[PDB]
Amino acid sequence: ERPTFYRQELKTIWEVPERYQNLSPVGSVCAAFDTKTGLRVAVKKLSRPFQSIIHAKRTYRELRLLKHMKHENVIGLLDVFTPARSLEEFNDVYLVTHLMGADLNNIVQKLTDDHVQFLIYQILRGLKYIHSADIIHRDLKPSNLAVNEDCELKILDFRWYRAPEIMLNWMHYNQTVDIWSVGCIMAELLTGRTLFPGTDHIDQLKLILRLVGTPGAELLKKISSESARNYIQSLTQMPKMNFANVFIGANPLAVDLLEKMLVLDSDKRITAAQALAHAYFAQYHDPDDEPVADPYDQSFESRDLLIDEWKSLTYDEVISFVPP
Repeated sequence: ERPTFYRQELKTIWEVPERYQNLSPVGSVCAAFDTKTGLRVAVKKLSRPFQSIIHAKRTYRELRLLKHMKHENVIGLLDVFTPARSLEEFNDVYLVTHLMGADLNNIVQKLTDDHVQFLIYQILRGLKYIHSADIIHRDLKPSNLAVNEDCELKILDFRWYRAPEIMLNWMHYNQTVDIWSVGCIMAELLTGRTLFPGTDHIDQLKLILRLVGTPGAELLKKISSESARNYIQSLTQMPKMNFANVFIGANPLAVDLLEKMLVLDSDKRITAAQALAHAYFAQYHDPDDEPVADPYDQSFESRDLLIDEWKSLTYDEVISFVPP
């Protein structure tokens, strides 16, 4: 049976099941109390969800993704509703997720090594799942990582932390773009400072290469553009620094892990699954409690449909939603 909804203004009018109380603003988002569960939640009212073909497809994309994610370290979907009673009336979409405490920016007085391990382990646990569904986050950074009091972490959403190959539009990449990002995050947790605080994309790459070294003949062989090759090999040859002397006093196993994540060639970069079995995580790792995802069907991405069809497909997804 359909809940009872009530209506309220806070620019626009919000129409939500009565189980959600004390909406205070934070599309646009309100913090809410979910009376059914006692949880504090975030209710997002999508703005303009079907204004165009692009809006519609993005609406469908976000809803499908959030429905797929079912993992402790990844934001999932608590509820999705519409005030509409039919496809005819369907104009509004609300998403309900866990209201998350801080993010990792708020946390950045250093963190102990034990606590760095705990945070990074959880990110890698979430990333192993996301990547096992063939999804690449692409923009992992402190503001996309929320923690509660217990300091339990969830990945949300989906340029100091971007892999150089994602930064530079290179088609030679894989899911370990996210692993570069984790390396930058982990480093900043150990030292209190941004690893690569570039001013523009050039300054950023110069800071990266200063630490990792200019590409070696082997990586140069994977570069298909002559102007790109000529560009690279014209730069002054930086040799790979030793990380120990950049992360002084850090746990030697953290430093070793950093050297494996912060590798320019992504075919050689450590993966989320490999990183979880690294000794640095010995107190937290458990290979029977690092679950993987169902395969995630992104064929919709290649389709060009009418507005009314993306709208209908979205409505289908609302209707079939099953809560946790």
